[PDB]
Amino acid sequence: EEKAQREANKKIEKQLQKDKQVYRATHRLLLLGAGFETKFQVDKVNFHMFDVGGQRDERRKWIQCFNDVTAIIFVVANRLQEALNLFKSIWNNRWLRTISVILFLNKQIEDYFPEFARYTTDPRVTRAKYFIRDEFLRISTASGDGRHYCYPHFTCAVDTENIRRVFNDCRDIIQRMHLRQYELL
Amino acid sequence: ELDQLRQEAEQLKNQIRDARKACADATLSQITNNIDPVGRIQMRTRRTLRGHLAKIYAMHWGTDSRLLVSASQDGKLIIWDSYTTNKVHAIPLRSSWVMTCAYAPSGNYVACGGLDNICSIYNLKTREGNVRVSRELAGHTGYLSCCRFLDDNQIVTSSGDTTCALWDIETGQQTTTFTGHTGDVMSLSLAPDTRLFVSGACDASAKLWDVREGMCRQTFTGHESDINAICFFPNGNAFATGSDDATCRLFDLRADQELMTYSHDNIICGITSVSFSKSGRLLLAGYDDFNCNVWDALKADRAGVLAGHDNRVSCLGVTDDGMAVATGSWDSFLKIWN
Amino acid sequence: TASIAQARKLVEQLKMEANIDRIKVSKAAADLMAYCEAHAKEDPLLTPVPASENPFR
Amino acid sequence: VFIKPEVFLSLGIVSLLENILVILAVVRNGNLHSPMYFFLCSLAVADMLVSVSNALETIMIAIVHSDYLTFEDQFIQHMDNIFDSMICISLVASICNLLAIAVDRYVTIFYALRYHSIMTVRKALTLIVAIWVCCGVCGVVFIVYSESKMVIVCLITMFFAMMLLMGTLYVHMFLFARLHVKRIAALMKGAVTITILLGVFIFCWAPFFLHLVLIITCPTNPYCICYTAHFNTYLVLIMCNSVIDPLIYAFRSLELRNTF
Amino acid sequence: QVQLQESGGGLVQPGGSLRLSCAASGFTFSNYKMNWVRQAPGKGLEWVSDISQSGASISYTGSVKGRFTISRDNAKNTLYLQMNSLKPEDTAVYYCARCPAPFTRDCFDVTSTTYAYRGQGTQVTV
Amino acid sequence: SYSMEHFRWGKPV
Ligand SMILES: [Ca+2]
Repeated sequence: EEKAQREANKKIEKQLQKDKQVYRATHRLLLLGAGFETKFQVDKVNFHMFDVGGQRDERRKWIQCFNDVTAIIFVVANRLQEALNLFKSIWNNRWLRTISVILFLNKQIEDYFPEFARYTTDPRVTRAKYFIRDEFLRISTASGDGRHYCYPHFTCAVDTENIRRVFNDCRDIIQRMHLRQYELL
Repeated sequence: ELDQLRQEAEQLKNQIRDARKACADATLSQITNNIDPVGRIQMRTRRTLRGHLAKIYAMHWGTDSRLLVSASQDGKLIIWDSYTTNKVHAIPLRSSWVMTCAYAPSGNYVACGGLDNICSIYNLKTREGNVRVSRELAGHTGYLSCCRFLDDNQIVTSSGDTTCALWDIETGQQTTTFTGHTGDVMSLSLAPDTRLFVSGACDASAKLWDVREGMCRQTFTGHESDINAICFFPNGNAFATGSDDATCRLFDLRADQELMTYSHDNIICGITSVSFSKSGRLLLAGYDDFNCNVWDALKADRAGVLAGHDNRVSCLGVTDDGMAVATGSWDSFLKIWN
Repeated sequence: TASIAQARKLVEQLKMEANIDRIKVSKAAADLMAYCEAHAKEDPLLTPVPASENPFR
Repeated sequence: VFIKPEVFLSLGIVSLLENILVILAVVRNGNLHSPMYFFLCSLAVADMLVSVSNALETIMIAIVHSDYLTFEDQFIQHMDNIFDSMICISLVASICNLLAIAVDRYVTIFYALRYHSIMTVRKALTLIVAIWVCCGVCGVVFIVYSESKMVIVCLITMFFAMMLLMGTLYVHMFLFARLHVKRIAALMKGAVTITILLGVFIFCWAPFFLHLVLIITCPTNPYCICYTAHFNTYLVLIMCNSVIDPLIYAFRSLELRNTF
Repeated sequence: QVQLQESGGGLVQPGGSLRLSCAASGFTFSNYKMNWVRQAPGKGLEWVSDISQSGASISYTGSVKGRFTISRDNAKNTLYLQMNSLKPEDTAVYYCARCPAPFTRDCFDVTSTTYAYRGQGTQVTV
Repeated sequence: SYSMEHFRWGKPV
């Protein structure tokens, strides 16, 4: 019976070594913030995107099972301060402390943000856009230690070019991780 | 309106507290003061099981104390022979985000669930010899945190929608719902007689449920933060809880209050899992600093450390004959200690 | 009505939880200690077995 | 002109210990870690082989110098060939593994999303075994015809080519990293690392191959005999490289450093 | 049991000053970060202010920056909000909220619909 | 007499 058990273990191991090849060659993304799985492929590399819309409003327990994801896609349009606070709590989490964030500013003013009166970049809309981007970047570039970064973008159209952007930032994420592991960055 | 009801609730809480204080004749420490200490407990890794690609979230021993099931978030459910380190089954899941698993007491079925809000029951003893999804139970509005087979036809689940439920696998319908918590339910533990069970939740409270009548009999509030794990004492008249305030606590059902606190000044991480040895004299607890501790449950003094993992310890279990301990971890290896 | 049914349910639950019978802590501690003592010789982790009877040797 | 026998023995044991520890630390963790660590293990084996071969030949040289002759002119030649072939194959294998590590790093950085689908463990093993087979065949063939053939010409150009490759790859890598800095500061470490790697490579391997060039380009110039007189000092630097290699490749990995 | 109880508040004219207080029991006050949250009549819960374990780090929402002041007394286990130069917009229910876990830097879930470690609140009308 | 040395190629033979 030991021969049969050894044979069964052999079959299991052969299948596991084949599944590991598919698992490691795929990039998993989380799409919290706003708008379940979706498998899409761009330039012969497969991406796996998850959206977690079916849960409750308490995030601190099921968010820590996404600690090995390659990047977090955060879509953000006082509704702004709530998004800022959510970003600040995600950034400083103990388990999501090495995850990069791809930020999509989907909108494309001094009463709620009084620091705008002294901020210098119609040029008024560009000033507003860069103010919001600078708020998010001022949160991100304060407690990084060099293990994760933020990649903000402006998105307002029919989103014909929103898939190449995620491709480009997911390439930069891995390039920076490897360059930092080789003591070169 | 609301004011009178809240005043009545405060009065009832004060009465309950005074009744509990009237029963505090003495402490557990003064009674177990003249007990010989356990000593130093040293354990050695017998086996290491390596087949998982991603972090491990749950494990569960079989009733024969030899086979065990484990769940990993690469989408895998692996059944191992612990003696020979073989693999018996490897089951792929439709959803890769699995947070719990269970083993039927008869050994014929296995269950799992997770961020898909569904409990999947797989038939191991298939007529064709192929593990196939026997049933899918879908009535929860939040991720499943725990599941425990009562028998081959009943199962208790706990969900992140702040409820527990008892199912009927033959018809796939909920029979009763246990609704008193105000936070995610994180763990549950069945009684030896399987007539009651306890649950711990993210409101820093634990509740005792009567399965047959579907009510709540007692509530225990000693912890300061979310309760992550819960276990039942061997005789079923006490239980242990571990939470995020970096402490464990022991509660007594008949005295209706907390007896012992297992905490140290240098431990500032949360407890992820608890278990009891065969006689209830040791309390095994896994932590976020990657190693487990052994506590003398009668004296609240650390007696040993299980330091072999390189990432956070997620699961922890003791066999039904009490002869081995299995711990999984976020580095995707299971280890068996003796 | 939005947040008064919850108050009524809480009051009822506290009422039916305040009328139960409790025993002294001394009795419970003695019972737990006695159970632990009566099963001390059947705990392989507390009192390790000889290397012949360990199945994980 | 003459190096004490103690020096070769002194370096042999230290390099033995270091490379054995590296192999153990890789083994005492994930058994099939990645293609990244198979090359480290192979480089450790090559360094160990270099040191063992040189130390054993040193003890054999010391055993027969004046007294207790083994054989007159036939057995000693066979033993000399046996040791020198091992030294040659280990030399070529060491250089090849150093270049393979660099190519692997280049592929991870510059084809980042398609790696893992272009470099698997099967390909890492089938390239390591090919490296060792080709190195062994070349070493035996070189040593057999070491008398007067042009196997010297085939032995130096190889090195130069390999040297060039590393000098390109790493340099490109560094320049790329600089671009990233230029986009991070608008919101040296790499130079020092590159200097350490390349400087160790050239300053430990180039003197021996420059000696090889000099003894065949002009072996009679008075200034070309003042260089080809420290041949033993150039054999020492190769064992120094075998000592230093686990310090700058495996000792810099946090997981390996944590394992031991 | 984790209990937070708020006091202070009432009806004031614009330009007036109030001092909300929050007394906490059932936990170690100094291991946790503390926050002030408010719910206006008609909208959802809104974050107002936060203070760290020692009181070195202080943060305010945009609209209250300059005219609210938070402080904590760890010996007496209490939290404050000094509100001066009040506006008719500032009328709401004010709750005193607590971080989910000790020693951590992030405060998740504090302004949720059903949160477990925040008080019952006090009404402020201006 | 064939004397053994430390490696081959150490003198212009
Ligand atoms: Ca020789």
